[PDB]
Amino acid sequence: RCYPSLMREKDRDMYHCYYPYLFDHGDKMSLYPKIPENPREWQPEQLQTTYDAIREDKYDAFIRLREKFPELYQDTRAWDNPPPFGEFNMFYSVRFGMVGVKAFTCKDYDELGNQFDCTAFWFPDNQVVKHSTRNGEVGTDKVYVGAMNVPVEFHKPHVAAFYKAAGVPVKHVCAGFPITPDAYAPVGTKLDVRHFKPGQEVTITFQNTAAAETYQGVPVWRIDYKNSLIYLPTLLDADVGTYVRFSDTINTKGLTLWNEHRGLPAFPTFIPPEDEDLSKLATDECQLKSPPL
Amino acid sequence: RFPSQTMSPCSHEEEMRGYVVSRDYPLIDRLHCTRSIEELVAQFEDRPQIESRVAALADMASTVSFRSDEELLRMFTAISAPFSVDGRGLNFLTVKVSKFGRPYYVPNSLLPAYVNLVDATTIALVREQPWRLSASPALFIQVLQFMALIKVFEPNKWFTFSDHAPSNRADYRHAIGVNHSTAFWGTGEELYDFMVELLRVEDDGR
Amino acid sequence: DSFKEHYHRVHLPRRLALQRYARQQSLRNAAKGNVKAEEVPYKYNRWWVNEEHEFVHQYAFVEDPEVTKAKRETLPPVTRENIWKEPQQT
Amino acid sequence: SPLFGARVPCCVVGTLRTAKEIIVLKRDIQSLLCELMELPQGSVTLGPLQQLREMMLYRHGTPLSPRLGDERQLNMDAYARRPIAARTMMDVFLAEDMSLDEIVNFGRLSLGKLQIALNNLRVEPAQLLVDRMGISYCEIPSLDESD
Amino acid sequence: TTEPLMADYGWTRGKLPKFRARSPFHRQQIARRMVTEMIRKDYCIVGGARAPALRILADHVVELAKAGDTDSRQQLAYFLHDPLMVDKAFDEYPRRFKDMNAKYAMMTRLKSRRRTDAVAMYFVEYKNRDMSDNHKGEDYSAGPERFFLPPRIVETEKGIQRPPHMQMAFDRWASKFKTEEFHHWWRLRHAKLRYWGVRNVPHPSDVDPLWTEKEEEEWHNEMLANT
Amino acid sequence: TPVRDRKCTLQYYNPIRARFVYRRDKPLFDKYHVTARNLAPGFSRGALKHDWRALGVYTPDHPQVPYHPLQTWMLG
Amino acid sequence: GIATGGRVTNEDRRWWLVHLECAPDITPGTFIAWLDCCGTHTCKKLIERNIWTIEQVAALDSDQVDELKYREGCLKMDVVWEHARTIITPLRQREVT
Amino acid sequence: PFKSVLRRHKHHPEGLPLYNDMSKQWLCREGERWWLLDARGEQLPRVAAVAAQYITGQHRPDFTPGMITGDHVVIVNIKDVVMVGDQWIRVPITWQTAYPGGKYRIRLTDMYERDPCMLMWWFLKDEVNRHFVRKLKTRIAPLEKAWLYEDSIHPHADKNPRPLCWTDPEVKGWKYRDP
Amino acid sequence: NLKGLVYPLPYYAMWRGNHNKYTYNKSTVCLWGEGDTRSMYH
Amino acid sequence: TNRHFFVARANAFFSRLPIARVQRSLAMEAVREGR
Amino acid sequence: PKRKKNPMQLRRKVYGLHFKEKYLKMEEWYYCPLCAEPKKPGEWCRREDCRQIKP
RNA sequence: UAUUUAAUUUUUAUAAUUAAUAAGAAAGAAGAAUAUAAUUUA
RNA sequence: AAAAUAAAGUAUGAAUUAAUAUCAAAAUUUUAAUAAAAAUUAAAAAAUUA
Ligand SMILES: [Zn+2]
Repeated sequence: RCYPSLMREKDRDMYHCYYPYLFDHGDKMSLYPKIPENPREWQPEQLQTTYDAIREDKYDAFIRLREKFPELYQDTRAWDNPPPFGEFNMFYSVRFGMVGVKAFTCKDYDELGNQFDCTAFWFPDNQVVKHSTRNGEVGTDKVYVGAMNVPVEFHKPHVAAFYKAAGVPVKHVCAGFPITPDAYAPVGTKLDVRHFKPGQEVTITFQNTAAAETYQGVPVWRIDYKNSLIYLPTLLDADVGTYVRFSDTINTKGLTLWNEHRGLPAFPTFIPPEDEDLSKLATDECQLKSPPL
Repeated sequence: RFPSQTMSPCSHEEEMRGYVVSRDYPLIDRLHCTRSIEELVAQFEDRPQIESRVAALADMASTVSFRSDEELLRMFTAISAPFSVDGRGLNFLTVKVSKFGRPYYVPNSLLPAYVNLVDATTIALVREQPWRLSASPALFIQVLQFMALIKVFEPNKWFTFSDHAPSNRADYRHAIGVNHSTAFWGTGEELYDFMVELLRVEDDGR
Repeated sequence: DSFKEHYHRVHLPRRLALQRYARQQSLRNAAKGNVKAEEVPYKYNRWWVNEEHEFVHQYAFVEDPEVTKAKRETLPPVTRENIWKEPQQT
Repeated sequence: SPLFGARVPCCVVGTLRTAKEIIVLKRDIQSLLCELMELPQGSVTLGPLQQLREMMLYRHGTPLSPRLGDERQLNMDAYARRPIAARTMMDVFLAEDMSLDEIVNFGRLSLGKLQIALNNLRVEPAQLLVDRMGISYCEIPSLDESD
Repeated sequence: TTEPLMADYGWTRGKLPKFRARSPFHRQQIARRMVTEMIRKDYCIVGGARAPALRILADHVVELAKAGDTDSRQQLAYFLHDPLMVDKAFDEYPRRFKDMNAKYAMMTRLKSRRRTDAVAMYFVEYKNRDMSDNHKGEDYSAGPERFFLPPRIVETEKGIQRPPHMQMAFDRWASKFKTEEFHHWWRLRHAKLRYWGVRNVPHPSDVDPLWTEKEEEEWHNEMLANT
Repeated sequence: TPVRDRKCTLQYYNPIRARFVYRRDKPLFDKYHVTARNLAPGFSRGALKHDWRALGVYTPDHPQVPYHPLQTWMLG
Repeated sequence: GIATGGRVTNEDRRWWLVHLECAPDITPGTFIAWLDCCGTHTCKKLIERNIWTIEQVAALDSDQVDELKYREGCLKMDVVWEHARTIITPLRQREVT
Repeated sequence: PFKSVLRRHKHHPEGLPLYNDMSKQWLCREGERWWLLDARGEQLPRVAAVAAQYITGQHRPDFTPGMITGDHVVIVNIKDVVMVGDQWIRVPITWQTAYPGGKYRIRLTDMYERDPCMLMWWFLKDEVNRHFVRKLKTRIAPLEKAWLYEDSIHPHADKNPRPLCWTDPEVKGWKYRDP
Repeated sequence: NLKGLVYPLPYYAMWRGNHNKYTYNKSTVCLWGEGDTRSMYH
Repeated sequence: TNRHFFVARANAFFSRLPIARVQRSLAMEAVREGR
Repeated sequence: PKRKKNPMQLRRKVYGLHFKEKYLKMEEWYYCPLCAEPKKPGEWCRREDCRQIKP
C-alpha cells in the first residue's frame, strides 16, 4: 500500500541476493569470502573456500547469458553499470523553484466548452542570489532565489548590505530551495519561466488572508514566456500582489513527477538558446499550453 | 552595433567605473569588482561610516584570490584598525530588543561583513590555492594575528553587550528555530585547522 | 527543559566538533601535497528478495564534489527543444 | 485585413521640461527637425505631446517611465543608470512613402547629430535643438511584433 | 456610488473612512454640515477620521461645480444645508480651479490635539486662493477678533474688494450679534454651562459683552480701511 | 550620570517614517511641490546616516546619484 | 484600447478593428460619445470646438490633441484620437457597401 | 527579590548557558584533570554510576556540596556497553509530556536505535539526580563534564585523558527497580 | 513529519515512521548479521 | 507569520507588466479558436 | 480577583513592552525652522508658512 | 480572577542538525484614504 | 450569516474579592471523604488579549 516491501538487514546475504552476491576484498571482487592471511586465526568448523563449483557455475551461466542476449537483459545492466553524477537521476535529484507574484485572475476554456478559473502568476526577475551548504553536510544544500529588481533605497540598510556582498542586483524578496548537489546553478543566473513544464504539478507556498499556506498538488495550465506569466487552474485565497514560492511537487502517491513516461525537466535550469530574442517576439506566438485534462 | 538611444553626458568623477559584469551577460548578471586594494583601503578609512565599511569589505572579499601577498598584508593591517586586544572582538551592536523579559542584542551589517571576509579568505587560502600560505610566513602570521584580534573562536562575545550577562547567541539553537541565523557558523574552522596542519608535519623524514 | 532537548542542547555543538575533527583528516592529506576526494567503494549487491518473495531495491547515490564544484562555477549547456516546446503528458 | 492608421515612428524626442512649456515651442521644433534630416519644410510630423510620469518608485521599462541617459548596451559595466534625462516625449513621423529602411536611416542620423550636440554642451540645427530649445534625449523605438 | 458626491463610508480601501457617528444617517448629516461650513469659509479645522473624508467631499463639490450643469447644481443643492452656498460654489470654483485637475483641497495635520480627547486636528483648505474672488488675500494663521468680524487680510493685500452679494449676506448675519438679546443669550449661556458645570466658565456678573459701540466704530473704521 | 538625553535620531532609519517615502502627497501641498519630498536619492529609505551612494550597490535598471560629502549640520 | 498605458500598440488597434463589427450600425458621422475613453468632460470640450463626428476627430492635427489634453485638460484624449484614426476608414468602406 | 522573575529561557534568543565556559562563584576549573573511561564490556548503569562520581566531584576529599568542582570524563565506546540478560529488551524508559496523550513508554533498544549515547546520558542524569535535584544549577552543571563518544574516536587527545582504572566490585548483574 | 530536503524516491522514510530525524549514528540495534555484528563470528 | 518574504508585496510594481493588454490578448486567442 | 496581590505582582506589569511603550518613552523632536518651537516630524502649525512648506 | 489553552509582542534577506503536536533603530491613517505608490496640476 | 452600534485610546475613577511565600504547571501512587496534602518522577520564561 503506502508502505514499501519490508526487508531486514539480517536477510541480505548470498542466498537472498537477486543477482550474484559479491564479496569485497578491497582491491578485487570475488564470489568467495576473504580467507584471512593468518591461518592460525581461522575458526574451527569453518570452511575456507578457494573454489566452489555450485556458485561459480551459476555465475558463469549468468554472465555469458547477459552477453549473448543483451536485448533481454538490458535491465540487468543496471547492476553492473551505475549512472554517473549530474545527469538528472530520476529518484535522486531535486531542483529549485522560483519566486512569483499573484497578479490577476482570468478565465479559460479547454478543447471542449468548460469554464476554467485561472490565477496568473508573474516572475519578474528570478536570479540565483545565494549558495548555502551547511558545514558541508550531505543533503543540506540550498539555492537562494531572489525576485523583483528594486531601487537602491528600498530596504532597511542591513538588507542592502547583503545584496552588495552577494554581487546580485538588489531584490525585493528571497526564498531558499533545498536541492541536491547536481541541481546547482552559478550565483547570478537569470531564471526563466520555462524552468517549469506546462504539464507538471507544482507546490505553492504563499500567505493566506493570515499565515503561510501550501498547496501541494496543483497542475500547471498555461505559460507566457514573453510576459513571464504562468497560469493555474485554481482560485487562491490570497491578496493580489502576494509573493508566492513555487516548487516541483516531487511525488504523487508512489509516483515520481519526472520519468520517461511522463517526461523530463530542464534539469539544472532552463537555459535559452542564444539565437532567440524576445524583443522580436509577440505575445501570442510566445504561448505554451498543456495537453487536455 | 549602434546606440538605441542617446547618452546624456557626465564629467570624469561621477562615472560608475570600478566594476565589470561577468563574462556572459544575458545569462549571469553577477558583478565583479575591479578596484585596486589601495582605494578600497582608502574608502575604508576616509569614509568611516558603516555602509562604506561594509561596501569596502564586500569588495575586498570578492577580490581576495586575485591579489598578491603584500597586498593582502596592507589589507589586513587596514582592516584590523578598530579592534582592542582587550575588547570583545567582532561586536557591533545597534538595536536593543526589549521584546522578551531580558534584553536581546542585535548586531549590525558589519558583523556578517567581517565574517564574509574571513570565509572568502578560507576559500582562497585553503581550497583553491593551498600552497600560498606555506610560501610566505609573513602573511601566515598576518592572517593568524588578525584572526586573533577579532576573536573568532568565541563568537559568543560578538553578541554580548555586557560581560556580566554573556550571550549564548552563537552556541544555542532550538528546534522551533530560535537563532537560526546566529547559530553555529564554522568561521575560522578550516582556516585554523588547515594552518595547524601546516605545522603538523612531525615526521623526521621532512 | 525536558531531558531530550537539554541533551541535544549540549551535544549538538559537540557533534559538530567531532565531525570537524573528522574533516581535518583531509586537511592533513591536503597540506602534504596530495589532493584526493576520499572514495566510496561501489556496492554491487543492492538487489534483493525478501521472505515474502518480492523484489526490493536499495538506492545508493554518490555525490561527486568535483562535479559539484563545476556545477556551481559555470552554466549548463542549452536546453534541448524536446523538453520545453512539447508538454509533459499527465 | 490590412493594418490601419498606425504609423511607424522615426525618432522619439525627449525633454526635461514638462508638457506645458513645450507646446509653445512645438512650431519651432519642426522647423529645426526639418533641417536636421535636411528635408524640405512640412516633411516631418510631430505626434501628440506625452508627459510621462512622476515616479516616486521608478518602475523601469514601462511605457510611461522617465527615460534615463544611461543605457545597458551603452555602458555595460556601470553598476547603475545615470539620472533621468527626459520627462516628456514627442514622436517623429516622416512622409508615409518612406519604407522601413529610410525611416531608420533618418533615425540613426538624428541620434548621430544629437549625441554630438549634447556633448557640445561640454547656428546649426543640433544645438539650437538642444540649448535655447530644450531636448535632452532621443531614441529609436522598437518595431512592434504585435502584427 | 462611483458618482462624485454620494458617499460610501467603510474601512476598506474602496471607500472613504467612516468617522465615528451614531447612525449612517447621522454620519451623512455631519458630512453635510462640514461641507456647508467649508464652502462658507474656505478652511475647516476638523478632528479625527473626518478630515480625509472632508477633503474628498470638498474635491467632489469642486468637481460638481466644474461640471457646471443644472442636474449638477440641483444635486449639490440636495446636499447642502445652505442654498446660497451652492451659488457661491458654482460662481467661484470654476474660475478658481480651471487650470488644475485633481486634488483641489489641501489637508494639513496640526501638531496640537483637542484637549477634550486625544483626537488629532487637521486643517482643510481649498487650494490656490489667489484666483478666489471673495477669499483672495485672507490670512487664516490666526483667527479674527470677534468671529462675526470679516477675517484678517494680508498686509500687502489690504485694499481688495469682494462680491457685493456675499458681503451682503455676511453683514446681515453679523448684525444680529450687535443686538441686546444676543448679549442676554451670552450671559444666560454662561449660566447654563455653569449649571451643567463646565469648569472655567465665569459667573454671568463678570461676562462683559462681545460687542460694544466703541469697539464697533473702530471695527467698521478698519473694515473700510481694508474695504 | 551625564544627562540622559538622546542624540539626534532624526537621520537614522525609522520604520514609521519609512512609510512616508513612497506615499503620494500631492494633496498635502499647494505652491511648493517637489518631485518626491521624503525620498533622498542614494540614501536608504530617506535616512541620511544610512547613505549608500557611490559604493558598489548593483542596480542595473535604476538611477544612482554620485557622492558628495555631507555637511556637519545635516547629521548632528 | 481602454486601459492601455502609454503608447497605443498595434495589437491594440486589432482590438478596435475587431470590435468594429461587434456593433453593426455605425456611420463615420456617429456621435463622439461612442469611443473608447470618451467621458462627459472629454466630449464637452470637443463640442465647443464644433466637433460632433468621428470623421472630425480623425481630422485633428494632433497639436490640437495635445493642447486639448494639456491647456484644456481632457485626459486620455490621444486614446480617443488614436481610436478614431484607426477606425475612420473601415467605416467608409462599410459605408459604401 | 533575590532571584529574578525575568529568566533565561529556552525560547528566548539569548539562550541557555554552557556551564563549562561559564564563570560563577561556585564553579571551579582550576583543579580539574581529565579521565578516559572505556565502557567496552561494562554494564551501562554501573559505568554511569562511576562516571557520575567523577563528574560530580565526589571522588575528591575536599568535596563540598555547594561548590561544583568536577573532573572531565571522556566516556568512549558507548556502543559496546553491556546490558545483562534480557534487559536490553525488558527495561523501559518512561516520560510524560504535559498535554493530552502524556505517556511515552520506550524500550532501551529504541533509545539505542536513535542514539546509543543518549542512553549513557540517561543513566548519568539519573545517577546525578540522585543527590542533586532540588536546585537546577546542581543538576545541569555536572553533566556537561561527561563527553560521550560511541566509539574510540574523540577530539580530546590534547587533554591527554588518563585511563581510568576501574573494575566493578559488584558481582551480580544490574537489576531494574522502579516503583 | 518530513522537513529539509526530501528525495523524490516514493517512500524511503516510511518504515522508521516517516521522519529523517536522527540518522547520525554509525551504531544500531542488531540481530545476527546486522551492522556492528560485523566483528563477531557466526 | 511575520517573516519578510510573506509580508512584503509587489503591488507597487504592477505597472511593469501590462495586465489589461495580456487579458485582451488571450481574449483574441479566445475568439480565434472559437470559445 | 481571588486574592490580594503583593508588591512583586504589581511590579510585574512594568517589565512589559506595552507598559514601557505607553508610559515611559522619549519623543524625537527638532526645532521648527520657522516657529523655533519643538516639533515632531509629520505634524504642523496653523500658519501660512507652515501649511505651505511643511518643515 | 488563579490555572489552562488559542492569539499577539507591530517586514525575520534566510527558516527546520533535536523539543512538542521566533524576531534591526518605531508609532499618527495599514490608505494622504474617492483601490493608479503621484494620472498632467496655481 | 450582510446592515446599524460597541472594544489600543487622553481625563475621571468606583464595586464584588483579598491567610499567604517572587509561585503552585504535568503525571503516578498513597493518606480517615475532590485532595492545590504527602512522596516520587518531572519540566512550568515575561508581557498583552480572548
Ligand atoms: Zn511651525
